[PDB]
Amino acid sequence: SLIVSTQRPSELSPTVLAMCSNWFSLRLTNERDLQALRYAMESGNEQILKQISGLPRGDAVAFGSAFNLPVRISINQARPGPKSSDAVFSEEWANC
Amino acid sequence: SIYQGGNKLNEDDFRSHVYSLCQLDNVGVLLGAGASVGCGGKTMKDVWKSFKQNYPELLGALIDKYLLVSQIDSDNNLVNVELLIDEATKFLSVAKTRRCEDEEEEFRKILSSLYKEVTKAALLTGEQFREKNQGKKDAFKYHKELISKLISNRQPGQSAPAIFTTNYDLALEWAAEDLGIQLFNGFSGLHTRQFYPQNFDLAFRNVNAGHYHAYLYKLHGSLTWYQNDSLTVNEVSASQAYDEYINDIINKDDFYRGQHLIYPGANKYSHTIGFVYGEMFRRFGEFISKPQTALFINGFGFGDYHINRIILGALLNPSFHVVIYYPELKEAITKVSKGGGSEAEKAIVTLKNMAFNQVTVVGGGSKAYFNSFVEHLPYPVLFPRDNIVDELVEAIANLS
Amino acid sequence: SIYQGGNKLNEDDFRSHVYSLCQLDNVGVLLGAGASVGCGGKTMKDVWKSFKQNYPELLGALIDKYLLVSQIDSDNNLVNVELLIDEATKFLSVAKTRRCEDEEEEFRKILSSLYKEVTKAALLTGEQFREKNQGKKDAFKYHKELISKLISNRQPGQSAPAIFTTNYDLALEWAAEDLGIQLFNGFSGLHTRQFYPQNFDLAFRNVNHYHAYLYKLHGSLTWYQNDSLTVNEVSASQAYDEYINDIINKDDFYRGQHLIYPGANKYSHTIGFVYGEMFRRFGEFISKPQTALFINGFGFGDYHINRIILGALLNPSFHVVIYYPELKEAITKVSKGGGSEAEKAIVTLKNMAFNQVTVVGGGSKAYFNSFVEHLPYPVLFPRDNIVDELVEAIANLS
Amino acid sequence: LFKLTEISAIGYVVGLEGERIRINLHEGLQGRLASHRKGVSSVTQPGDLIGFDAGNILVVARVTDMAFVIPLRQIIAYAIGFVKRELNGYVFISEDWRLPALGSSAVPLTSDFLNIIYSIDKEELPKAVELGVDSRTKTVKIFASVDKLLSRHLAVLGSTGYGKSNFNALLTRKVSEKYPNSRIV
Amino acid sequence: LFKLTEISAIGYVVGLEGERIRINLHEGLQGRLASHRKGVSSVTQPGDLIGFDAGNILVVARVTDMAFVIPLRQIIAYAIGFVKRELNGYVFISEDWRLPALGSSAVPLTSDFLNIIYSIDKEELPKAVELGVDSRTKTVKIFASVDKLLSRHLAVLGSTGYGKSNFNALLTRKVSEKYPNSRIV
Ligand SMILES: NC(=O)c1ccc[n+]([C@H]2O[C@H](COP(=O)([O-])OP(=O)(O)OC[C@H]3O[C@@H](n4cnc5c(N)ncnc54)[C@H](O)[C@H]3O)[C@H](O)[C@H]2O)c1
Ligand SMILES: NC(=O)c1ccc[n+]([C@H]2O[C@H](COP(=O)([O-])OP(=O)(O)OC[C@H]3O[C@@H](n4cnc5c(N)ncnc54)[C@H](O)[C@H]3O)[C@H](O)[C@H]2O)c1
Ligand SMILES: Nc1ncnc2c1ncn2[C@@H]1O[C@H](COP(=O)(O)OP(=O)(O)O)[C@@H](O)[C@H]1O
Ligand SMILES: Nc1ncnc2c1ncn2[C@@H]1O[C@H](COP(=O)(O)OP(=O)(O)O)[C@@H](O)[C@H]1O
Ligand SMILES: [Mg+2]
Ligand SMILES: [Mg+2]
Repeated sequence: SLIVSTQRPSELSPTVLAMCSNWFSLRLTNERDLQALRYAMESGNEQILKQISGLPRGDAVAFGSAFNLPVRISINQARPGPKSSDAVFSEEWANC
Repeated sequence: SIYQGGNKLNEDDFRSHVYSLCQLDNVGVLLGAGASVGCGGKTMKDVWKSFKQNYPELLGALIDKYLLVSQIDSDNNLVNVELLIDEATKFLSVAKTRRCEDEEEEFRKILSSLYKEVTKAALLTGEQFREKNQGKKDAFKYHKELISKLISNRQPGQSAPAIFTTNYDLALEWAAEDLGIQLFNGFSGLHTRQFYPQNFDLAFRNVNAGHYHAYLYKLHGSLTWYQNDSLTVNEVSASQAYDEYINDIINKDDFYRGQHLIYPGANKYSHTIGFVYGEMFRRFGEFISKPQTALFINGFGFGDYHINRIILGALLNPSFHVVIYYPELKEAITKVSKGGGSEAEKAIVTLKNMAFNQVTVVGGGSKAYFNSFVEHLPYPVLFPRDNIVDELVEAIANLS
Repeated sequence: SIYQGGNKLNEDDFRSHVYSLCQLDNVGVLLGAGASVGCGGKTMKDVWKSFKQNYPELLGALIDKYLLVSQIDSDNNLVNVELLIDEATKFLSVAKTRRCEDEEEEFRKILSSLYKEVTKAALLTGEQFREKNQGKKDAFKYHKELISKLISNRQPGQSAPAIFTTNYDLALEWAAEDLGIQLFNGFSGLHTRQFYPQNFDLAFRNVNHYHAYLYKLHGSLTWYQNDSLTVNEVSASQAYDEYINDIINKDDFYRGQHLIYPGANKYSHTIGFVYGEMFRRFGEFISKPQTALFINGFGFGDYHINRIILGALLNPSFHVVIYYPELKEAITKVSKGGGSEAEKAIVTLKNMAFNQVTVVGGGSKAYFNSFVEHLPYPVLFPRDNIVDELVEAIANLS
Repeated sequence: LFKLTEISAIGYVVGLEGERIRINLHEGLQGRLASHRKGVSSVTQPGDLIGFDAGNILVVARVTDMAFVIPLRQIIAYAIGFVKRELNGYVFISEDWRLPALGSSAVPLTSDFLNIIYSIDKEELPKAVELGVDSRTKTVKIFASVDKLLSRHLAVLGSTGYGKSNFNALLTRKVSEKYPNSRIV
Repeated sequence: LFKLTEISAIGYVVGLEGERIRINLHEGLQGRLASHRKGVSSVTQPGDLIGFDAGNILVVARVTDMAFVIPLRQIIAYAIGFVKRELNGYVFISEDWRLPALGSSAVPLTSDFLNIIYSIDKEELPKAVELGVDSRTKTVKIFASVDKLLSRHLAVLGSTGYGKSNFNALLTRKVSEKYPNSRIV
């Protein structure tokens, strides 16, 4: 079993994305990036796709065989998490 | 043991079928004499046993002279008590009209014992019959559940449930009074109650826009109905009846009021007493003939003929569904195979062997009792299974 | 500290819950005698404490001879005032109608002393009970905020706030007059003020947000019965001129039916009308669906209020909030064994398995001052008060 | 005394056409908040969930419209499923081929019935790990069975700067602390 | 003398068709221009901003349409976010799952409320870089953060003879002066 992470779903084969039975979709803002999710499954689910444009930072939309009905979830914050960030310019330029 | 036209099916299918039938336009429930044993009642066979054990002298004279009761049935305990009082009253009436003084002294003493024995098996509480708030005891726990389950599953624009019965006991009224629901029996007024045959067509509505009402029909009278010196039927309370005539019957050993009572189907030859039973039968036949009726039967021993005839005649309807409870299927089939059982056994076995999916008969002995029948009915989703009202009342009563 | 159905709550959940209840269809407030302690008022215990030392010789008669008040309650300071006032009035009426001059003269001193003691604490400014613009001072700055908060939080097209009280002070009217808000107490007219029960069904309109309903359950210092069998109301200055200055500074109690406060003289056919109307209005108000009520400063020594409040929770949409400071001591005293009936009632209602009851305790977090801040402002509510500068500029230039 | 429904009715169905449902409210509601024995709930805003009392089942609908007819208020909703009781609990079926009748009441949904909708089997609860809470109410807890998540492929999408690596770390670390004998590369 | 609202009203909500808000203007020409204590504002062209009062929040919307139905007049708009108090001031959020209720009132937004819409998170002032003023009104000053603007790459586009070099020179010189120890090529 595989887990696929990307920010450009358009750069994937129709076969590779359709194999999944679950789809955790976070905020996405682009016309060309929203057709793949719609085309992955046939009709009967439209009310959950219009929210994705204006989601906040932290929440997510999940639907699939692991849910009886689609759920909009607020994910926790794991501690400790990954690295905070890379180098920041102001501190290095202002060490003196 | 659930049978559908000569087959077998398990409990899950039966529950699904019951849930499906519990959402039709019309719903009716029929209760017999066996449903009152959970409070302290008795069945007619026990009544006959008590009669033949307590008063032995009159039994001998009831066979040789008048030849009204057969010798064989008395041993097998298949005596129809309800149809003996009618013949006794006819004999007494003709003897009195002919003015035969010596003949009355026997028929006026054999009816006192019968009414003494019959009444004592219907009080259902013994000496505690004249008191107040008799519906809060644990004996009547199931009747409230039955009434609530039947009432609380009707969508708007559908008829209120109808309950038929045969017993002349005071159990359903006591159970329904505690819930706070009013039942319709056709009688109106307080200081003078009279029967109104056109009163079965009224409901309740709110002036602003509660809707808690259910009908009740009794096919064999009740302990608190009587005929006065005039020609009219009247109804009183339990305390008043106990003060007037029940105590006199139960204690005084030389008391016979006469044709003052109304139970059970006793004096049907009088034209002012049959006007109730006629309307009862009319409404029963009109109800079971409706296009989309759904019916339940329990506690009914099939000892009559007209009710069975009416049911069978109504069975030739494409949209009539019936469910029957009979906890004697196997012991009856064993007798049927050899030479055939009694008339009730023959009737039930000849009805069951019909090749229809409409009829359904349930067996299993003690598994088909009233107690098990109570919870087979569905239960509302929003019905509160919590203790709130009974605790707030206790908290209020603690304030002082 | 905070309990709701047996659990415990935090500050933010309490604040959010309070905000949500203020947007309901019906709102209500019940303020007790504690609300006036912050501006000069006194608690019921303090009145008896002062009366014990001011008038010591009369204490023996009330216990030894007539047997109205007992011993242990007096020692513990758990005695009422209204009940003994009523009993004394009844005794004096019987003595007067029986022609017993020996005992009749005794009750006049008792009633005069009691009424003087009550009045000397009823006032909130002392000698300035007759001057003008008493709402301009600083001690009445929280009632103004309560009124403004409870008025501004209503969507257009809704009802108006309702206020219930169990006091006989003049703080609320004095605060409401300064803002420019009219309160309907049920009376009408100026030269002859009269009580009409139908005046509580009135409202204002513009011919081309102003009004609230105030129900008093113990009368006031400005209500009295004249010779005509109709109750009348006067101003504070007129009351001081007529029948208020005499009790404090003189020894004269010849008016056994003139006064109307507090909750006494209920055996008359004219006084019981007002009490009955107010109590019926309060009882029938909280039977409406979608209702919310707050309770503050009111000790639960009244049987009928407790009974009706406990019986009103049977409805599916009744919500209450109670502020009771001395909460832990009540639990400690009832677990070990002790306390009065009020502690028993508050404990037996706190442990309920209901989500419609909230109890707030503490020492100073449950006072009247902190009750106002739990109520919010609208985002658009003006606060930059600059019109006062224009007012003083207008006044200075004359 | 005793009322059939422990929750206060709000409106009544006035008209039906099949696929959509029309509801009018009583004249005493303007504050868009309805109270019950548990707490306070919102009913009028779009995207919320309401219900109706019909026989021995409960129907769930979703609010889409709020348009004017003291005037009257109109609500249009569509059905998504129903709730049934079998032995001692509650089951949520995902078919909506049944509709209520005229004159039926519209009722809000409490937190107890909202937990059941977003729930799974009891025996699968011990082998599940939490993910978070609902966003409209911030009170329901959502679980997930690892048996069904890690069976087929799982797809995670999201733009730059909105928390996908955090979700990846949270999901991957929990299984490791749960089943010591597993392989992830 | 007691005034609940010191800012004048314009209209009221009549319809909510999903994500759309319908508004009816009041009688007279006061719905075209409004005046308050600070100055003169207006709502007359698509692309303006209006607010809805809902208690603890102030929903901010953008208008798109305007037409006749003296007949009745209507306005359609869409939502952006809401404004609320935190400690002693206000905070702007850009989440648009919230809508007002029926019957509210719409008021114009003053200059004191356009400032908070276009401000920073109260801590990035020491690294603030000034660019210019907004075009629609010319009252709000725009800033930017050094740690977040010139951290990754950046794009300056446009046709010929329209001012690319001016922006380049302004940004470079302003960045150079803030810290005298920066390298640019
Ligand atoms: N011509 C008439 O008008 C007339 C006269 C007499 C009787 N009847 C009618 O009433 C009669 C009923 O009385 P019955 O004495 O014949 O017996 P029954 O029909 O009341 O009961 C059937 C059997 O059930 C047993 N039983 C015990 N507890 C039970 C429970 N909890 N649930 C179910 N069954 C239970 C009873 O002991 C046994 O009689 C017949 O049904 C019918 O004839 C009509
Ligand atoms: N005229 C009468 O009928 C009469 C006579 C005596 C008592 N009472 C009253 O006594 C009881 C009601 O209580 P009450 O309020 O009327 O008087 P009360 O003295 O019983 O209650 C006042 C309470 O408020 C608390 N408190 C004190 N300062 C406070 C503050 N700053 N903020 C908040 N709470 C504060 C006090 O600890 C406590 O006494 C009976 O229910 C009521 O009848 C009436
Ligand atoms: N659900 C969340 N709860 C709290 N903070 C979150 C959440 N999701 C993301 N963040 C925060 O967002 C910031 C950037 O998220 P990050 O995981 O780096 O995004 P990405 O992986 O898309 O680059 C970090 O501060 C991170 O902690
Ligand atoms: N923000 C501005 N305000 C006023 N004038 C401007 C602005 N930006 C550019 N200009 C004008 O544009 C001219 C510079 O154009 P320039 O950027 O050299 O053209 P190109 O984009 O072809 O390099 C200057 O004369 C200046 O007056
Ligand atoms: Mg990452
Ligand atoms: Mg260039």
